[PDB]
Amino acid sequence: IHWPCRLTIGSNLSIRIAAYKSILQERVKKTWTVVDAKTLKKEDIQKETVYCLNDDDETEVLKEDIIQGFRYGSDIVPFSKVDEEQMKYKSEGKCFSVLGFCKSSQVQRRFFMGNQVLKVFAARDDEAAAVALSSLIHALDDLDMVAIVRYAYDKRANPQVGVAFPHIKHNYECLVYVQLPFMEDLRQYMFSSLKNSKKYAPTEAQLNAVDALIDSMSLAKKDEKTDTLEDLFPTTKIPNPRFQ
Amino acid sequence: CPGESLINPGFKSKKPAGGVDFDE
Amino acid sequence: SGWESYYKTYSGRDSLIFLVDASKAMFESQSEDELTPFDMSIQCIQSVYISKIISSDRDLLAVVFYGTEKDKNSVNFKNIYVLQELDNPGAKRILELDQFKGQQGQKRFQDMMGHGSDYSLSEVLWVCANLFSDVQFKMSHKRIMLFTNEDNPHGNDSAKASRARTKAGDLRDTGIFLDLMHLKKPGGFDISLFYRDIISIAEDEDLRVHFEESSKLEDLLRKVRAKETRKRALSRLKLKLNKDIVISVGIYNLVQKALKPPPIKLYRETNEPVKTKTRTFNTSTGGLLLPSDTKRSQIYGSRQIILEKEETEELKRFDDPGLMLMGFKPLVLLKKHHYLRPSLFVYPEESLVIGSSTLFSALLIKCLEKEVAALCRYTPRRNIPPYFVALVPQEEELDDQKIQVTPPGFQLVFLPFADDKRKMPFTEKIMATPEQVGKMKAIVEKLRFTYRSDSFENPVLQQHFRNLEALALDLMEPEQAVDLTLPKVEAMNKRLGSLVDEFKELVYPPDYNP
Amino acid sequence: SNIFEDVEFCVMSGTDSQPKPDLENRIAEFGGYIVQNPGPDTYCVI
Repeated sequence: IHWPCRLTIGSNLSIRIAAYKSILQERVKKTWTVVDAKTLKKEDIQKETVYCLNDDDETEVLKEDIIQGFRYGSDIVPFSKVDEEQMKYKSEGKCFSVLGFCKSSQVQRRFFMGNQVLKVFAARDDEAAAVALSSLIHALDDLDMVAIVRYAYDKRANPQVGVAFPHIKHNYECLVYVQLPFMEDLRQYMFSSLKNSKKYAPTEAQLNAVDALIDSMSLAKKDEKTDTLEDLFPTTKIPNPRFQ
Repeated sequence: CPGESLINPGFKSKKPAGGVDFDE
Repeated sequence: SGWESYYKTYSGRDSLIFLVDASKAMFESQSEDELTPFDMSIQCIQSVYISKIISSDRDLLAVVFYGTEKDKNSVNFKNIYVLQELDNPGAKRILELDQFKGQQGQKRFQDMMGHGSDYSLSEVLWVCANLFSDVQFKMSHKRIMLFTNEDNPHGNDSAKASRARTKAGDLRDTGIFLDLMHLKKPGGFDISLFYRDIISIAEDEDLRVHFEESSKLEDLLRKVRAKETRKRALSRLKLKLNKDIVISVGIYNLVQKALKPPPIKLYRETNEPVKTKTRTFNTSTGGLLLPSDTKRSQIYGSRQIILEKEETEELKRFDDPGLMLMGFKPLVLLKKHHYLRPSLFVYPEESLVIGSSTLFSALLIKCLEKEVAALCRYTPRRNIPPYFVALVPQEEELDDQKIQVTPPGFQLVFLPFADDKRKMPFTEKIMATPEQVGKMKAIVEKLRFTYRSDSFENPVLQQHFRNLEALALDLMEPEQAVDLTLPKVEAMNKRLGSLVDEFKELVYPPDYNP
Repeated sequence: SNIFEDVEFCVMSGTDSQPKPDLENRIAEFGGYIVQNPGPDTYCVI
């Protein structure tokens, strides 16, 4: 199913676009139901949740006397659901806006976040959107720059910042969008360098052996010296064995 | 060590997110 | 040869103690339209408290005042008042400190503690050492930040200065790091006069006379709202180049989604945490039912397939957890758009297996030289289907400041399976004319900007933290964080004077209503 | 007292003269039912 929206560079230029989930993790569509061993009926088995206080008598508390709360460093701060909704960060749903354009080398794939990749084409019918998106894609490809866009599936969905980059092929072209991290997501970990570690310095013979192993275990080959690599082990075309 | 946050030692101090800053 | 040749020859939690002068010199302010030095100290303390509450609530903080008529401490040293002992930060401590924030707060300070009383530094350092020793948790760091605006408090006695010097040396030897946040002083503040022998580390340019308040105050006042997690290995797996060749490696996540803190349930009346308990019992028997007596069932068109829990777990068993290496793939074949999951980081361990670091380093060096990535099957834990991943070598990088920015190791990227990809509808390829491409290139160039990995902030998380802080501290209203993610279309329109209209005329026919 | 009982009161921010804890203690002294947060059975919130 296509997700329709508008790519908005500013308050005057808007291009109607449709996005599809190009890549998505595949999970089992059918769940597992719990049944009793003696009798194979799910009706008999049922789940009940009981809430009690931290007291000797273990007084039971009704579902209507529970309030949502958060921890604030050894201090408990009540925060009602209605209060959360009232003070929740509101946003304009179904928005696809361009914040700017940055050099492709600046954005590294190691920072890609999220669990999906989107492919954006022009609207289904109109040709003006098609030509506009084609011009934008060609400009980005020629200048080797990628757009930093704001993505929001709907008003409920939390807004995110992602990178949209051109993708041009012999038969179709589009914009590939992948989410980018926030400053909170980044982790600052320090790892000791291995190049200058004297005790971890392999000798020439070790390097030669590793090189020989790498050469002997190549998964790519030369297609009759025609400047076209051939993949011997294309893992991308192997169905998930778990389903089978 | 230079560039170390004074709040949490051992972690790298980071300047506030400047958002989008168009160039000249 | 006789008796000649046969004989030869990250952990714990950070802590911090605030030391604030109580002399009258700290209370007077230079002219109006300015904040008195003690007020600056209190503001910095409150900002540090909030930053610690958000970033790392497991740290310990303490507040001690000296030079007061009253005294309070575990040793009864005069003119020493430990307002707050080393304990986890909380909203109550911030509210208590807020009492002295205002001018009436200053009067409350004067009435409840006094001022102008003589003091000796050695006593202050003694109480600080006692406070450090009192706590039992492991102490990764021990820091004492002294807030004062006096160069040489013992300007008339040398014995007191010698005692302070020896005690500072003793504390430095014990592993306590001392910093000084010098505040405003009419004449001028110099660190070389008296504190040269107290500060644990002296900067390259610090002996000069300082007129403006300490620069570290600006950093302290800069509140940071982002949870901080210490370095930790997600798993310690066993890379297997062969059934016999094996090396232990550690897996980390350099990028991880930052979710808001989980909520809990509180009893409305007493406002205390409640316990959550779940159980299952037979609808007829009405007795406790264990998972063993249950079974897993699935229905497929009037047919029920039933398996035990152990059988369901066995369904997914393929191989033992770890990384089973395979041949090497050129980096070109790793398509950028073939992104499935956030990448991980693989580093040597050298603990579980001795000699793995050298092999990993050799592999990294030769992979970088040959520009190839190690394709391998990956099983994070037992009873998990395997997934094909690629280890691309990472070259260590450092900036002009010689601070690490890209740790060395392998970047593990998950390669999607055939079923992970999705088919797409046919779309006719339409080519834009060169003039349109040129106009759009002009627009793109006009809207160029440098992108940094930490150039944006999660608006939802920031708003949630601000709301929680406002409620905890009973702020009148919660500060509205500026949403940096917004396109700030005003500047965009200003830059695009007439480019948008020209492009629309070129590419959008006259009859079109987006 | 016997007139101020079986009533659900709620205090969240007292006056400067009587901070919240002491004010709640005074309310309890009269026999009122104090609730830390409002609910579906509450006469009013102070």
